[PDB]
Amino acid sequence: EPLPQGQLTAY
Amino acid sequence: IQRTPKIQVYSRHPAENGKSNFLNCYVSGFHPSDIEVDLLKNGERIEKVEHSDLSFSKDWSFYLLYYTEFTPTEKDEYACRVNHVTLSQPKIVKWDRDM
Amino acid sequence: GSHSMRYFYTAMSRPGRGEPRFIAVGYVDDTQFVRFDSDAASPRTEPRAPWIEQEGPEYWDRNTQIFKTNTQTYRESLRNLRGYYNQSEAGSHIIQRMYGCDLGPDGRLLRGHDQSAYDGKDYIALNEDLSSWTAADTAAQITQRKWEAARVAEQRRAYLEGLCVEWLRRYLENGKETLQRADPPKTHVTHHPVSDHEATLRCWALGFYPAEITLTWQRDGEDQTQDTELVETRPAGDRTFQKWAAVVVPSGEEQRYTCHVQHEGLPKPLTLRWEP
Repeated sequence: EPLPQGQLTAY
Repeated sequence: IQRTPKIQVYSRHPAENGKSNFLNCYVSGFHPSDIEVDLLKNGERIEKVEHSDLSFSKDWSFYLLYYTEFTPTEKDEYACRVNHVTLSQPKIVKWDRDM
Repeated sequence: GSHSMRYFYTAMSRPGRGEPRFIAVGYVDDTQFVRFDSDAASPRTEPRAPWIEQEGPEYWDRNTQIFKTNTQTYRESLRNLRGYYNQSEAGSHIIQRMYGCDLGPDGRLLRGHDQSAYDGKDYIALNEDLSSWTAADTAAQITQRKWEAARVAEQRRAYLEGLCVEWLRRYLENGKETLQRADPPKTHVTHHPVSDHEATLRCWALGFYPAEITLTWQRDGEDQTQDTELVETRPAGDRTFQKWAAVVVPSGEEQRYTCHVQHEGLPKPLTLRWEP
């Protein structure tokens, strides 16, 4: 199972 | 900035003439990821060759396995033809059943 | 024994040929189990190992949402990195990211990983403490500052110590007949005269899983590291791997050479010689 979207922090 | 592919051409199972098998061309250690890979039978491009999903090694270089069903024989010649941005011209590597 | 889960993301820009492609693949050890490709006719998370198929529609929908969101975020990230390096909008560039968790033979978390590269060069990595970053350069320092401001390390740590290990342990149980089965190499030595006074001895290891293996030649019990041609371990296409090690020897001296094989599937380490 992958890492949750969360807050999506762009680089 | 760029890394040239390593290329291995080989069979899934020990080659036995007249016995169906799989012909593999494994390309690895390359960067960037765009790459052209054909499997040849007697110099002619084999149609319908499949390949693995793009992944990469710990050093960030990419690898892919191209494969197709084949029945090796005494006379038939098999090869893998590879082009990449790092190559002036496509690189042909012949199948050698001892490699 | 020991086990790991890894996801590998590759985001590739291609100016003039549409928006950047995003591909994600997931592995347990040397076994791929999922893929996602933004270029697919209908992009969705797809199974790539039989033991994952039993996961329900919620699993597939959730994963697909995550990867679709990542597609967009990685496109932003590529724009951002292009700027950090003052690069032209004309060239193609690639961000790669690998992350996941390692378990020891007891199933305990050994360590977590979260590493990124830009155009195949290390960019930023989560340190082993799962709390601080190593940035490769002043561009990556911008990402570091951004991620430090947004508490990214804390989120990655929670996943790596939690969901990562929990799902890895689930997969290992669900796929135990393959994932927790080590297939030993089938091994043999071939002989190929090169000339009147030299021959190649090639030590073969076939049909093994996982990929980790040691193949060496010794001459009189001394390692022949410099004189051994050792090809990269290669997939057979049936989950197993293949490798060989070759040494060129003086004709008549073949019995002074021993091929040594270590692999998890073997009851005991192997010593082989050419058997005429």
